Amino acid sequence: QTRHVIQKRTRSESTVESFFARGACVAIIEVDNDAPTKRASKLFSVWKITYKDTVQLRRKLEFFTYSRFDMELTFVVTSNYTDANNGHALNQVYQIMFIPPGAPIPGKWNDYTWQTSSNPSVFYTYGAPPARISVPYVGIANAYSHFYDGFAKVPLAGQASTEGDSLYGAASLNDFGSLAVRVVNDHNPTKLTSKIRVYMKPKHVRVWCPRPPRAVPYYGPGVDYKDGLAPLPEKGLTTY
Amino acid sequence: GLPVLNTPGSNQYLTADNYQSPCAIPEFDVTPPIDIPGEVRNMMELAEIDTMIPLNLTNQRKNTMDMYRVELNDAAHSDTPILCFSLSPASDPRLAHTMLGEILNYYTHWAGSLKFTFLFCGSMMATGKLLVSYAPPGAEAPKSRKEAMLGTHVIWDIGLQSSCTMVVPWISNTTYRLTINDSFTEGGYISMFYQTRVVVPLSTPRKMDILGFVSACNDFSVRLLRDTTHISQEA
Amino acid sequence: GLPVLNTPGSNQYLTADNYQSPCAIPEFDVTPPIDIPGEVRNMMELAEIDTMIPLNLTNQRKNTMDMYRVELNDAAHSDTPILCFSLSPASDPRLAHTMLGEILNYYTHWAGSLKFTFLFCGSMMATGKLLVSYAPPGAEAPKSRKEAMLGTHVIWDIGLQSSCTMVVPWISNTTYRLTINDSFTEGGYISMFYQTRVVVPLSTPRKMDILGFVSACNDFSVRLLRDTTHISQEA
Amino acid sequence: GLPVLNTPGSNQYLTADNYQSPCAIPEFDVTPPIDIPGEVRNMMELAEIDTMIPLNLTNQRKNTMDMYRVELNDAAHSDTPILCFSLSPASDPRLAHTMLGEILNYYTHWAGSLKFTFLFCGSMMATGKLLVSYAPPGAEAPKSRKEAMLGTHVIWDIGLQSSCTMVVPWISNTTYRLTINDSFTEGGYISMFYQTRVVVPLSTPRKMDILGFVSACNDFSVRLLRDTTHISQEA
Ligand SMILES: CCCCCCCCCCCCC/C=C/[C@H](O)[C@H](N)CO
Repeated sequence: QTRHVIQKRTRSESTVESFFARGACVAIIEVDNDAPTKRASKLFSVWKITYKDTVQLRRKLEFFTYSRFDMELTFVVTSNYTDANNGHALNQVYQIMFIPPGAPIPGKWNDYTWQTSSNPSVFYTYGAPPARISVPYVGIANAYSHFYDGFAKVPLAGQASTEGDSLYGAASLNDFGSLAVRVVNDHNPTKLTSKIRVYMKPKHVRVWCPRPPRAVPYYGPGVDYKDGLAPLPEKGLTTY
Repeated sequence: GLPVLNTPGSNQYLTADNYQSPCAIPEFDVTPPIDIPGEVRNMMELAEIDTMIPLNLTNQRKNTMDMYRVELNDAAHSDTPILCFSLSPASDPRLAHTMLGEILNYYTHWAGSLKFTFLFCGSMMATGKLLVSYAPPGAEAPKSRKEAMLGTHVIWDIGLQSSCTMVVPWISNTTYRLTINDSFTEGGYISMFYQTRVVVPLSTPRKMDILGFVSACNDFSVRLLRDTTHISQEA
Repeated sequence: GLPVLNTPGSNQYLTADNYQSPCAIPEFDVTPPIDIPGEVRNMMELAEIDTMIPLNLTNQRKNTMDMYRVELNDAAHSDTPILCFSLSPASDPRLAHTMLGEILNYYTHWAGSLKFTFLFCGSMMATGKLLVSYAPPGAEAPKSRKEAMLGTHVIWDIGLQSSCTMVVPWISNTTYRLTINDSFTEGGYISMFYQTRVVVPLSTPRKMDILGFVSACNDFSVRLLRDTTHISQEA
Repeated sequence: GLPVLNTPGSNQYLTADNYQSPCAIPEFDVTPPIDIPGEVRNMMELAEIDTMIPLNLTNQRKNTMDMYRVELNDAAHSDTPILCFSLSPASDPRLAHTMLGEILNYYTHWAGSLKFTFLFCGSMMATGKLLVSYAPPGAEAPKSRKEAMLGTHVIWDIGLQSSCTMVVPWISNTTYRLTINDSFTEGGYISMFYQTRVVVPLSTPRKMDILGFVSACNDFSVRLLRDTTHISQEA
């Protein structure tokens, strides 16, 4: 038997919007401001845009099969000296250029591509609050596909083994381009190292076809597993 | 310019903030949505789906399919429990990795009733009665059917219905329980006993399996989104 | 002053932003516009103009006028193709440097139908029928007329009309194709074959040229502005 | 952007400021309140509650229960005071640690009337009359009943009523007194004398105790919140 309870609890914080209403670190892009001839300093870094370099946001997203959302990107930039015996540096400015698929990838930190006449670029000044941009839903499909049970190519009879071979589960449905990051400043006498942490927040989220969450450690961009295949601990059947 | 005064919090990046920001791709002609089946609006929808409980986490069963099967047999009646577990849906190992447990492990607070369904997978010729009991906390966990029958309970006739659902109603001192093992917000005990016994005729399997499922009721809610301990990244 | 709190993104320079800024030349008496002919409102207008395809990119023809001419002759009928190219308007070398390809190479996504016109430049005394085929992707590219005729196609009587237009309708799994060579968004195949053969009387050139043109239809659109690979600056 | 000009005070953190700030836990389903008894809206409510005065802070009584008891006896009449203390509710040691004093020590300014109640705890057979006097400041503190009777005063018949309340009305040159020992805002003197004497019959205790209580009246108010000297933290 039960009594009458005027329930007041709501599910406001468990809406799909609220569940994803957080900035999650999806990448740590390392760049160096240094003399070009050092050959150990990366004067620019190219990171392919994805949520699969980290696990937390990946697991939350992969609770579902399909998603549709706008994205907010927040860039937190940290920098430090690498040695103390080569003087100091002036405040650095960073270029973060979005290179959509097909646009020329920079080959050098100061090549023509950084003119960014058509690529969106964010110039961030060190010490300023973390840079932020928004993008709408840009999928070429009607939703993003977290899982694609297929191939980009179908091998055909009479084709050699090398031909028609494509990775399982790899489709251009998630080809979103890259971010190219450089320090715009010319080098100081001392080497400086910077990290740009990219934080992703889905907004106006819609999701479809829920899935059981990842239970074993992720292994690659796919659903493959190799290690940690025993997540359940030991517990007696009649032990409270 | 307009006189302004920057308050504390200016220039911070709160990962939970909700501010406008410039669009990096203005005038983008977004692909319109289609009516995909199975849209989900709230994570609780997933928590309200019955998922199988790994009830049998013994050394030889854990991390195999056997962990989902609890063996009954046709032995003589006893008052000893068939299975026992605590009502800690986020932290009890049998419940933590259910879909409900997985969802709850992204939240700090939970409240509401739970549904525990049990499916009998023996032969059609098998008969029996079982007792499924929820004991609210604060007393010794039921060691035998004599204690368990004093709490909330249901008598399940496996001959009649292969499936039995027991609702564990929300009863708590606090308006929400924590999603960790916590004495103050402990949720009580769930146990199963033989009411009479499993009976089979000849030429019938004398050992069979039952399966447990747990879900959240429509009164269930969660609060205080948090990161889960169920996924980690090395290096 | 008015209490304000600077959010993330403050002090950044997004090259795609759209903000007001102070005028460096206030009260400038701007020269008014005149009604110049040929105003363009949308880049797609340029993409809808037929431009000549460099169909013949052989070693001896590429980067000459000959690359625009495809030679037909009056030889006996065969089922082998006259010309073949993939429906990748931005990345197929024959189509990439057409006006349509040039425009598409400033955008990541494209969708819509295409128009392929072919102009016969033989003598008035030449007669013939050709087959122009579009095969959607996923199968072996048409090796002969027998396969090509199974796809979308048009029969062109050069004796009747010196020009034939085939519309390649938008057919795609995705709502947009990428402007790069991509297997998942591959657009299919375009081929030309002799339907009967080119026939000429005596005292007539037995070899003539056809020209290809491509344009976008009125349903064509592009998205995600990007820098092109067709121009670079050294040093 | 909108032209703005940051004024002085920008980027400061004033601990007394009242600004908006982003919520770190958006869409949190707050537990609703219940009607708990004894809600307090204003600290003055606590100050209006009578609390016992440690009137007897002698070496042997201070920091014991004895400090709350003032001993009367049945000796012959005298004009010497039973007890004396200054009207400094926040800084006089007898009043500073009363609830009223504790509240006042979080504020710089105080104003309003006070209530001093005295409870006689002798036997029912004891009789007597006492004089309770408030002398506004500026003159010698009353050394005997002859001086004390010239100020505000009340005659208390312990035989009739075990409790007597004297209201010390707000009389001050300043509209507020400081919550420290201050000559300019000194509040005056409170004294108690025997009016006739305590009389007991035989077989009765000849020494008994009275208890003092102080509270704020409904006209009492405080200003200028400040930290108290009554709590400190070491290291
Ligand atoms: C100023 C240039 C830098 C800012 C522009 C960043 C460009 C972002 C465009 C790509 C959009 C990626 C959206 C998220 C990708 C995820 O894999 C899918 N949503 C998965 O569901």
